[PDB]
Amino acid sequence: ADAQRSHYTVYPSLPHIPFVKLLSGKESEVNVEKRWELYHQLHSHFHDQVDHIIDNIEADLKAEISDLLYSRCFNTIFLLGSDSTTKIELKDESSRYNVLIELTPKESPNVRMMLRRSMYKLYSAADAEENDVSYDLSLVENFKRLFGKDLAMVFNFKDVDSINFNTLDNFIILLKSAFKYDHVKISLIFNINTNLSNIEKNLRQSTIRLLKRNYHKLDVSSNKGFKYGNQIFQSFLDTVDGKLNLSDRFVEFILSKMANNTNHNLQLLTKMLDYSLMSYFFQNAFSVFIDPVNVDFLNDDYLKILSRCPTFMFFVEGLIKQHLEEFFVEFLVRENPINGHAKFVARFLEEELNITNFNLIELYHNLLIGKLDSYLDRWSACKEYKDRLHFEPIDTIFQELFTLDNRSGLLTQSIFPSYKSNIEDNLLSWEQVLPSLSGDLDKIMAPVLGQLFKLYREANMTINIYDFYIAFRETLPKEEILNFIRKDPSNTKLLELAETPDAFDKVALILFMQAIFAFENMGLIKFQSTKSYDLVEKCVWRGI
Amino acid sequence: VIRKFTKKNVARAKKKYTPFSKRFKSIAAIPDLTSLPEFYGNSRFENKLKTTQKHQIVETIFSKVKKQLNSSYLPARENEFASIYLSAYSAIESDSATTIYVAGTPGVGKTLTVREVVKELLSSSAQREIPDFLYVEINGLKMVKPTDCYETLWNKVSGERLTWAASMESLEFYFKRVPKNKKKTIVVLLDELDAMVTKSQDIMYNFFNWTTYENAKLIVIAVANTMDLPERQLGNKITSRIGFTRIMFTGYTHEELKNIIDLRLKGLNDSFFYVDTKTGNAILIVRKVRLRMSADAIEIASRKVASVSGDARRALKVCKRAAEIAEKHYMAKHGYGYDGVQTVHITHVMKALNETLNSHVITFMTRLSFTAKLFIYALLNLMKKNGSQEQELGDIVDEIKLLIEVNGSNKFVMEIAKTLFQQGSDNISEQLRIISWDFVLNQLLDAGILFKQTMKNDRICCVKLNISVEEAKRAMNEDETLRNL
Amino acid sequence: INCISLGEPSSIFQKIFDSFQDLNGPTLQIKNMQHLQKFLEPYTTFVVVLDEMDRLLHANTSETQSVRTILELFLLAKLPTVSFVLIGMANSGLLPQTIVFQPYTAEQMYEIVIQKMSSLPTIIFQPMAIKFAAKKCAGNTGDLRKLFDVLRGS
DNA sequence: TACAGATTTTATGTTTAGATCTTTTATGCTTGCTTTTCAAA
DNA sequence: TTTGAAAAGCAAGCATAAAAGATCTAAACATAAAATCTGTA
Ligand SMILES: Nc1ncnc2c1ncn2[C@@H]1O[C@H](COP(=O)(O)OP(=O)(O)OP(=O)(O)O)[C@@H](O)[C@H]1O
Ligand SMILES: [Mg+2]
Repeated sequence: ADAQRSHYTVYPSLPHIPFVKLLSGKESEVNVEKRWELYHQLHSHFHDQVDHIIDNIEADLKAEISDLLYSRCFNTIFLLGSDSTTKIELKDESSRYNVLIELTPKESPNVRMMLRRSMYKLYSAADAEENDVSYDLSLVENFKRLFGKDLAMVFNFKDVDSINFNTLDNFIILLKSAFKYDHVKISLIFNINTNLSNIEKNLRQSTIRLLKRNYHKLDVSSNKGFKYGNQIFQSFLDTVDGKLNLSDRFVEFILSKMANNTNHNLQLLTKMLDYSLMSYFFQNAFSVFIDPVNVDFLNDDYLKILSRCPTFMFFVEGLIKQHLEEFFVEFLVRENPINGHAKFVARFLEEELNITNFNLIELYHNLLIGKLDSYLDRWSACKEYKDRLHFEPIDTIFQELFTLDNRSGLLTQSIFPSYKSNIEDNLLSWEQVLPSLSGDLDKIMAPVLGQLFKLYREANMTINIYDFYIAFRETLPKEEILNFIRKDPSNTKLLELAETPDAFDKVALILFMQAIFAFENMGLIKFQSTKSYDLVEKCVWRGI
Repeated sequence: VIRKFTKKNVARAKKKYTPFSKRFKSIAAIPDLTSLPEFYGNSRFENKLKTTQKHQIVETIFSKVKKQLNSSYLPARENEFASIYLSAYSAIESDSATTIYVAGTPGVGKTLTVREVVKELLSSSAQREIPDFLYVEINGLKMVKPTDCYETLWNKVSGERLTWAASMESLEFYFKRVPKNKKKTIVVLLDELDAMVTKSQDIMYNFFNWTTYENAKLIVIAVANTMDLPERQLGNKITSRIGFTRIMFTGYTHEELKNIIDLRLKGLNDSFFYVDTKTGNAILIVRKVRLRMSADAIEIASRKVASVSGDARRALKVCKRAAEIAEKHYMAKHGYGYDGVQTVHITHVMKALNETLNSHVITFMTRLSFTAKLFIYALLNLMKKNGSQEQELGDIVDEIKLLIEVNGSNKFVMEIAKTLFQQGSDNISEQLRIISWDFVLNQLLDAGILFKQTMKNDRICCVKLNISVEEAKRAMNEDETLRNL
Repeated sequence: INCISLGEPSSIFQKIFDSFQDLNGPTLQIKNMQHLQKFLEPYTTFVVVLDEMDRLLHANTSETQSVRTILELFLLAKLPTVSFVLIGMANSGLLPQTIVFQPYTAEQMYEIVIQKMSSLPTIIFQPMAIKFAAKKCAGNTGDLRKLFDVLRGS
């Protein structure tokens, strides 16, 4: 059986678009094709700019590393927030070999392995750039005699917050011994994600005094001045402009979710924006009308669900209190210049005022909610432009079919679910997951996991499993269990076990042991003793 | 191409890899292997240890006794000899395959008896009453690798040199598939059988399973040190194949040991030599000097050796040591050099038996310095006080300091205290350890008197006596200062 | 094939090939049971008798790689459109058919001894002596080898 | 036939990942005596 | 407004779970000389 293997390959026996028909199965297939294509132009237009921004991030970071590296002690560079993925490159400078040696905590079990891997990388690079040797520091001593050139070593310590600090300290003390050779210069790069003082108090003070002779600091992290986030979101604003507008609650959802992630908040922002765009082009049938040439494709269903807008509600209530298709197709030309205004106040903000430590997503949120003035009343340098930069948003009509909003709770179920809360809620309120359609037994008795969880939730530190099984029995009804267990005359073993006077307790024990080891696999319950199996401890509590 | 490491001292032998199953294309293609020029045994180093003798060495009156009592030169083993010889002769004459298990303590004549059996069997084969056979000797303690026996035996059979695995399938093919008429009988002595025991036990199974093959014509004579070896270390298959019959070589009685020593001392005891009084050289038939070694001395040595081990090596060595003590006294008395009655008396035999019994440990502890004795006294005091067999070194330091500072009124302590804590010197401050503390600690560790655990904190590190406590007590109260306090 | 006298358990397929392919033809190198499975397609029933297959487990490793050879041999003797049977002797629904050889009794030992000695013209044994030896060799796990050693020593 | 070169066999060294067992220390239940905060007079 | 009394707290005892590590061993990774194969000349 394939169920008892570890891994197996299946080739299924085969005998084109994942988008479905909307408007209760009345959407035409050409609208499905247009939705697929138009989603792909919006997605490609977003990710082209995302790719250029990402290559700009690596290019500028490589430029500043090369600047900080080349302008009798180590040249030390502390890279804060590194989350190391950079491919550092060095100069092709004559009469001196420049070798980059990268070391990880997996490659660092002791000092001897660090030195051996470093000298093997050094000899491999020096042979590839242009008899066997010992992989120790004497290769650094005789480097000019074997290759005729000076040596510039740059050590890239990847993930210093994972390396053993005694081993790293002793390796740095070992590398200090190469300072008596005139042909050697050494650079050290420490990739830090916690703090400088954290590594400062895990190293001895003599090593700290050694590193203090020539050291520089540089911030690497993606939230450095927000300018790499502010590009990407603006790229989304360069993609969706004139087509859809962002909701304020969706933008503050972006703000809260990016505030919860340290090292990688750019890709989380891209993932949330992509999933919102996927949800829009999968759910709304009006996304064909984003292209302005589909305005002849209106039907009765489109106008029937078009009239159910709060903006159209307020508009027709105002026009009734005062005194459809042509009204709809002419009002699709306005540009909604909030994105252009946001880009204008951004380029005004670092054009001459030299204010660069702002979040454009915060600015766009406060511009959406109408509280922009409270946002730029913080810097105390832009007091003279409270009317130059003032904007009032205009609530347009039927824009709620053309929008990206977070109110259905789909983003917080698909991207950031309350995982364990969902598990315990489906355990406890099971009628919610299971349909309410063994006809006489399914109405009366719960599934065994849900009933066992409801008895589990109302218990103490230690649950005695025999008394807990008795509490599980008293919830079950004996009569319809004995009736339903006799409802299959093909299996005679079940009938003769039902005829036994201890049938009900036995069947309840079958269900109880199966459900207990289901909870033990899921992690809800724990046997504290390896033997005996007479008591259990609860592990998890609902609503934490 | 750059290597991650180098092996610059690899020495590989010229051993082929193709086994004997692929030499010929068929079973019928194999010739009679007894006619092949390389099969069945068909030294260059003996001249390397030759020199030119330009002196004349002196062999004295006891020189012939000491040379003759060596192990290089079969009275008491005649039932074991008859059993091994009759089983092996029946196995040779019927063209059978047979295991003979022989076990015993060291020096009871196992290897000697099996070698005498195979010499009489080869002499019997030379008279054309049993078919000719090849004798192979494999000693498990003379192998570097246990699998080298596979290398050895096949090299004795074919004359080829293969690696051990290919030799193993070569031996399997030879013993099972080749018919009897194309083969020769092989008698293998496996000596030190326990040395050929591995975790897989494949060598044991193979060597005893080839004796269960119909075509093999293999006689394996296995020599063990215990009789319960196949039950203790080997599986039930190998124990079943070895068999129920097992020949035990008991330790020699003192009659048998006396017969062995008298057999080596026939022609020399109660004999006359011509002895030069100018140099000392003696010739078996200038003075006519009679040589005796007394039978009471031999019987005392034989009884002692028979009760302790029953070992012929020890009986011969005790007699040779007694003769060497007598010959040393003889050369001291007559002033002879290394160019009417002389007797190996019973006193030399008692000296030879007592020189391995005299307990130098107490003498060594008696002839130590005062600091080492003070250390041992302090350790014994701590074992008396807190009743523990392991004492921390800081406790020993503190109780040495207490022993100095309490019995100060002893005149020896007033003489020694400045030496112990300042090395007899002003401008040397008072020391936390005594002078030569680490020296006497390492010295007692070198002798095996002490055991020290491996800790880096010198105060909480434990020290235990490896020697018995009573001999340390008698060595300590032999000392006049330490027994006074 | 006696499994203990092989250097490794991984080469036994090769030795099966070395038991079956003629020396005049080409000698392919068999790495695993896939190559032998390819070799046995154009054929004539192939019978192997593996003695001490129990030594086809590996003393190192764990559960998984210890059975690595016997399971691949069992799959090769169970797949369709080959003629490869597998008799395995070891010491004490694709599962192999199990036969348990039993330890002999005294009367079975007596009948084996009389049948083996029936070729001899004169029996040098009194039959009561053979019965006494057989009944002392008929313990909880009594083998015929012990009876042979006892009689030969007699 | 043979031979230069490629591949295999046998043999060993290097480094990492994990198992097992031992010793010493945290921990968790039991039992007896002391405080103390909230359900009734 | 008191009262008291069951819930909470503290410490000694002691069996036991567990952390730390000493010792080792398998498995991946690595190299290498001699033998064997192999595709042509
Ligand atoms: N019966 C004997 N007669 C004469 N000399 C004997 C006799 N038995 C032993 N020896 C002497 O003792 C020596 C050692 O005996 P041998 O090598 O046979 O011992 P062993 O029992 O095989 O011991 P080990 O177990 O140490 O190998 C012999 O070489 C010989 O000098
Ligand atoms: Mg011997």
